[PDB]
Amino acid sequence: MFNNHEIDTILSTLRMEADPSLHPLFEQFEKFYEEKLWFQLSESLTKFFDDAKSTPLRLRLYDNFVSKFYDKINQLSVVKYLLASLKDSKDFDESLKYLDDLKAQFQELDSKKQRNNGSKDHGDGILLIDSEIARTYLLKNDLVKARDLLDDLEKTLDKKDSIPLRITNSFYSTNSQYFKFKNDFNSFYYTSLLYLSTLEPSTSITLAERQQLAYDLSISALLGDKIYNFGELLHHPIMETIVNDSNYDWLFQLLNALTVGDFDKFDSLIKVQISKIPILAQHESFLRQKICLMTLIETVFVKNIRMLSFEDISKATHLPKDNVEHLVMRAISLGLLKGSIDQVNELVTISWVQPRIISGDQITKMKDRLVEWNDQVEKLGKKMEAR
Amino acid sequence: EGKIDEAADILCELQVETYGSMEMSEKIQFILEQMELSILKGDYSQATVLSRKILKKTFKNPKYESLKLEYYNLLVKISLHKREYLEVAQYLQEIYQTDAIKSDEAKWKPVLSHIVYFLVLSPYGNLQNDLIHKIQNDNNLKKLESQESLVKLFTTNELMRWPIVQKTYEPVLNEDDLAFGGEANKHHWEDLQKRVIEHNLRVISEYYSRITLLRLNELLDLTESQTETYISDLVNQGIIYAKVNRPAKIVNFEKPKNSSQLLNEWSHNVDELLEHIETIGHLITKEEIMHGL
Repeated sequence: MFNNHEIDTILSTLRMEADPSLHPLFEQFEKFYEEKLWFQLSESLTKFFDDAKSTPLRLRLYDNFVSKFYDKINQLSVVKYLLASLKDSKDFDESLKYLDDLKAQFQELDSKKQRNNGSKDHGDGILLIDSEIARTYLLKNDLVKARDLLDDLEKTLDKKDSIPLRITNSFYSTNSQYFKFKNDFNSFYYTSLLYLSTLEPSTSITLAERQQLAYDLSISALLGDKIYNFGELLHHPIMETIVNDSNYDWLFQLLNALTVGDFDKFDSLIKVQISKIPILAQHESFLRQKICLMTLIETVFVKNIRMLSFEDISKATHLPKDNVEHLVMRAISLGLLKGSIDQVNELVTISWVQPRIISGDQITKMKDRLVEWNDQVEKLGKKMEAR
Repeated sequence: EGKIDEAADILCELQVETYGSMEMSEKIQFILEQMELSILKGDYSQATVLSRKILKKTFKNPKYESLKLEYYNLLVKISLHKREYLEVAQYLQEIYQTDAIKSDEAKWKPVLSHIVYFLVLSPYGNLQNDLIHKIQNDNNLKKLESQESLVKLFTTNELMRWPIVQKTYEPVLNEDDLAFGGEANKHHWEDLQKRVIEHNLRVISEYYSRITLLRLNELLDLTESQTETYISDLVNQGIIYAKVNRPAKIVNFEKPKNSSQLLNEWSHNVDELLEHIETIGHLITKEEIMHGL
């Protein structure tokens, strides 16, 4: 189809007259790489919709068009696209070769004009090298090499104003990858949440990126937790128009599985092997206590008091008498509790202090509690008033 | 020949006369020979005096990494007759710095590992934290990662942990002769055992307000007679206190027991209600405006 030659050439002409800038072997060459329903460029503003969507062997030609692009448009666009396009295009060997080309200079010093970070804006000359050396180096090589790359990535985050945000993006994606690379689905769940949180409200997104993040969140959320296993994912976008692909049924399957507490349901939650991890082997006890704790916390007394029967914690969790003894024993260690449960008197007498789930039955519960708090105050006031 | 006394007598006169002159290397050397002979006799106290003197000497000298190592080899041996983990731990700490600048990670990693593991036998966990916190001790190194995981494991301990530890590791549980003089395999078991037993009581006090003794004897996996004793020694030392109600077979860990606590707890409770009323006040006012809008 003509649309890559058509859009690139007309816009290329529009934003500068002609002077070594039209490029007929560029116009044909890009034409050759992508004339399908995906295009390899769409010039200037168009570079925010079409830029490399297949392996971009046009690369050496584009280096001479980076050497035109500034006066065809702006600041941001140059630093925004051409580092990410190789990375999404799965051009790992090529990404490194372009990082040798660019290294740290593209118009610094008495060219002036404030510098941001790449993959959104025109960056820090140094910050491109630093961020992407970590992104590439992690994928390639070991965890000990990774801890070392993260410490440098940490130095560069610290060393700046927070203003362009692009650098912070670099930090979360980089850091999330180490927790993927090991086993650390709980640490990864926190990092992926942060990555999505500073990704979505400013756009700049790519279908490849949102595919990793939603699927990666779904595996990490089964694989580890600390707060509660699905209430937070109903105030926590798992598929609210981030992307719906890769069988997000699993999130809803998890809540049904958490309640029943069937083993059959755990295999039929995702698929056999990926349900187990090996993550879930430690996980099921932690996950297990989470469902029990929340369900009781709302229900037992409208006020919220730190009195629980040991028996009704067993009955609700659906576990034998020794087992619950061990599980609770771990659970006090984890905190969000304290005040001192008496393991004789059979009094689970630990203090009320934890967060309460969702805006739903939080609100029902709040009304009941409000009428009571108010009524109590009003009596004291009345009596005083009168005398 | 076996004339230990005779060789020492001639070595003792020599070193004293030489002192303060004739090379720093040469003098430190005589002191190592001397301690080696001293330890066999029973002359640990003579060995401690020699130790004070050499320690000043190694400090004076610039470029003394060999000298410091040699002192370390002597030092641990004397501590083996006595039994202080603090002596060995501290002088090794000063050897850490010297090992980063001068030497490879090959010299440094067995020493680091031995030091922390020495502290693991050592019965009070309050030293252990200090050594683990370390900036290049919390990042990487395989042995580093093995020790830190043990450091988390103690926090959580319910003392079904100890055979788990005993089986799982065998190097990093029997490893010696690499920055220390060694110690029996059987001695590592003795020490580890005492250390865990104490730490189970130590957590148990915080986490649970009461436990019965029958449950507690099962948790330590232990005979009542011994449990009563392990507990008795601890409470008496005053790292912690607990109290036993013998005819119930209940161990109180106690709870708040004084008015001074209760007055301050109350004035806290007020302080939290107050703060809620102001946060709620501005918060609600905000909610209102954007209903408007």
